[PDB]
Amino acid sequence: MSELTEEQIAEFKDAFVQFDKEGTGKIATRELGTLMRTLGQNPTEAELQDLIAEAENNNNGQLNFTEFCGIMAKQMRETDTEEEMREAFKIFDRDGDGFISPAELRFVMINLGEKVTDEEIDEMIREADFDGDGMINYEEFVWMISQK
Ligand SMILES: [Ca+2]
Ligand SMILES: [Ca+2]
Repeated sequence: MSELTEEQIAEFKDAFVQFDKEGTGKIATRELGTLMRTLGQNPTEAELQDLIAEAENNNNGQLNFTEFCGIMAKQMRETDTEEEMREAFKIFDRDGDGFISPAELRFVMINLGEKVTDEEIDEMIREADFDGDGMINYEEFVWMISQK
């Protein structure tokens, strides 16, 4: 609840209880990675053991919803931001040439679940297509989603 909305808050909140349900809102750090994953951020084996032994050095071994909520919050940046971004851009491209052509953009955004019309497609492309290419570049695409 550092600076979240409420929906996400209700999320790890619901995940937290469903893991405890014993009259003590404190889950074992050894099972912390599970929640952060169920949330959106996937922790690495290494970072897990460090924060785990960490709590065991004072918090006995289990963590409270406060410290956790504080953690999921700080985890909203360990994704290297652009790293996860480039990952998605690649998904639409399909090839990985650095630019998503109409066929690549529509085919992926439509196959996932968004039934977009060609007209809307030409709109997004043209707006970000600064290089004036028949394709969107990571820079152009990322820009578009950074507002729209
Ligand atoms: Ca491509
Ligand atoms: Ca372009």
